[PDB]
Amino acid sequence: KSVVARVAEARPEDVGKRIVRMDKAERAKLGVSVGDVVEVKKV
Amino acid sequence: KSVVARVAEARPEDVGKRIVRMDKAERAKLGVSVGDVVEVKKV
Repeated sequence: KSVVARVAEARPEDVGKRIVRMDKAERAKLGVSVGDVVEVKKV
Repeated sequence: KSVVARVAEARPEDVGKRIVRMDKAERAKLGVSVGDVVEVKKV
């Protein structure tokens, strides 16, 4: 499965880090673990 | 276009919120604004 989510601004500490933060329930839905590579696209 | 990134844990204020935090570089490359809906797919 893939997951839909709403765009929020990154906290300033995370600037330029090439990450997406997602909580454990959304990671489980996507079947990802921390550090996995995801792809993000406009709907 | 696509933003490819590494999954990281949700910040504690964001647990449950169904959001994906994205810095201005990423949001610009996607062409999305805060509150816009995106799809996250595992690679």
